[PDB]
Amino acid sequence: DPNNIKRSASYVNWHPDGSVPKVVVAYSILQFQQQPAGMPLSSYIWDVNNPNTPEYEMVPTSQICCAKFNLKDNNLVGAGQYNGQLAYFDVRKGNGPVEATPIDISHRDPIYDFAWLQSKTGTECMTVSTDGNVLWWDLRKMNECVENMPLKEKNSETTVGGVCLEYDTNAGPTNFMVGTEQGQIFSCNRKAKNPVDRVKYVLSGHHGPIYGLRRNPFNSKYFLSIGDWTARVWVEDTAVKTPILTTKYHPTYLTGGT
Amino acid sequence: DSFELDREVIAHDLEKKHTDLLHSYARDLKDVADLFHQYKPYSGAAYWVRGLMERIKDPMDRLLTSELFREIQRTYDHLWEEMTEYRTRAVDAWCAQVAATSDEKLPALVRLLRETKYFLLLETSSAKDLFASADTFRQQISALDLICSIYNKVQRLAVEKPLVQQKLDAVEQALNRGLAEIDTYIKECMELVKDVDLVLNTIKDNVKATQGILFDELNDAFNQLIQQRHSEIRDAKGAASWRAYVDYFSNIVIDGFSA
Amino acid sequence: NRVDSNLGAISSTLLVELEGFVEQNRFQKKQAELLAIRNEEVRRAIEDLYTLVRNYPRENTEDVLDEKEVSLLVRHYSKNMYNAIMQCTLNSLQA
Repeated sequence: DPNNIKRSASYVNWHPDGSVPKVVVAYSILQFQQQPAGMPLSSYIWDVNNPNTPEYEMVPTSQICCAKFNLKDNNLVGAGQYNGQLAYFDVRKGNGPVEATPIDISHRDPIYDFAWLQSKTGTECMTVSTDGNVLWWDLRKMNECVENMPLKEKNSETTVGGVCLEYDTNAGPTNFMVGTEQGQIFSCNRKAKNPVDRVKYVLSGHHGPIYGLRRNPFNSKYFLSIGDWTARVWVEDTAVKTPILTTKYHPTYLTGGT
Repeated sequence: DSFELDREVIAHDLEKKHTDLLHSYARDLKDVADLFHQYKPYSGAAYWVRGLMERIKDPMDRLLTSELFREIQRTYDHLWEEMTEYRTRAVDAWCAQVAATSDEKLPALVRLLRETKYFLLLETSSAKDLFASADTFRQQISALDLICSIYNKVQRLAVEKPLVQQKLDAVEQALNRGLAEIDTYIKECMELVKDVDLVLNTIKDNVKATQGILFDELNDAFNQLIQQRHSEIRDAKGAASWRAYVDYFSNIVIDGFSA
Repeated sequence: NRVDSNLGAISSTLLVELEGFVEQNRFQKKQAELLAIRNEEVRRAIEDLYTLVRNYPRENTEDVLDEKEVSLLVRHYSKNMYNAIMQCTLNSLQA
């Protein structure tokens, strides 16, 4: 629409049921010294049956990014922001925060996430920032940090970023990777059978600020690394800390796919 | 090196294809050179530099494990070399910029704390400045108390005309105003806490306004008298304003009870 | 697609469906918005097409301006193909 002006779309997520062609979209501007003196942002939901003026508009209190949805339902939607302030919205009101996840002590940093855990018969979440402190929040009842562990690298430079984390396509007991932006993919499990230090993998070898991460589906577990302007394919073993099907060194610095 | 089998039988097949590596490194060397000098936070620039630089460091290692190699040595020389010149002058210029913005501080804050974190991350991969960073982060606690204070200024009144006409909050406001132009900040935070208590007094005024907002005629008269008695008890020009609020209550009761 | 998946489905609709006929009135509310909705995008789409043809370097065009009157002819063909839509829909309806 002609309000979708001066506002980069810095995500698009897709609605999860089958024959609902809706898209939830997510519009922002970073490098915030040119934070736009105009529009405070409000994302949207478009439909493909008609290119309708956005069915519902979600108005946040700050710059919406990364706005994932709620899993397999026609009700609810999450979001991210720039403070750290998560958000949460239902479909029968075109308004602001249904349950704004508040400020508490730790997470006061830009969030590129709103990632769901498979907490059955309920809802859940986690975040990631340019401080490190990946900080799980609550389920259904929302206001508390569940397993609020500021994570820490083994040799104590805990400002370890992330983007675009991926879970398990085999039933999902909390094994995941975090797309850490300094050129080193990290990984975790959260069930510390060991002490609380459980960040095994630094897969150093990708280049510069990483922008891609995805497991592969449809048969196996081989994950991807499309982040910098080389588009690899990586593998998860303790002996293969290096690609498998490296593909082309490109022009035009890469930024994202799956 | 899934084979290497050096002979005098392979060799005269692979001079031309070690040459082909030399020309392919030159061709994507010009893709790097095109992308570099065409698209030539703040620290995205140093990441631009050292991304491409350790990127290009790996190929020189790969080749050098001699006729084309001289011209590849030419391009490699200055291109690798001046790009280090840019990273050097970049840290010079933004040492100047952090220094000057720090001086003005005694927006800019979010930029400079993000920048100090980011080349700090780089330089482990001034001291007074980082002390002050820790100070204004532990005072970011009370800078998130300033936002509570400014909210409180926002929602803080025709009902509140009585109390404000009788309140002496301007003395604490004048203490903040003399503060508006070390431990002074900390004691002013406790002054804010006392002022937040006065904000709780303002919202107690709001709550009493809202509860004054809302045969069987004896029951209705008893309910109205109970609401008025609750307002009057919860109260303690002031007598005149109390009478005015009671008259507005009576008018509202006549408006609602005539339906 | 954007200029002829609409205008070959706008001319594919069927307004009146199968006293109680007031439901038809209600029914003919709904699809009304349909055609209106579709029309807006085509009034968008042809419009956007012009911007695409205008904004492009082509160093041998910065001394030859684009003309006008045939762009008004492109616009006019868009209008008349809307009209062909609606007359097809109405005649099929009355049939």
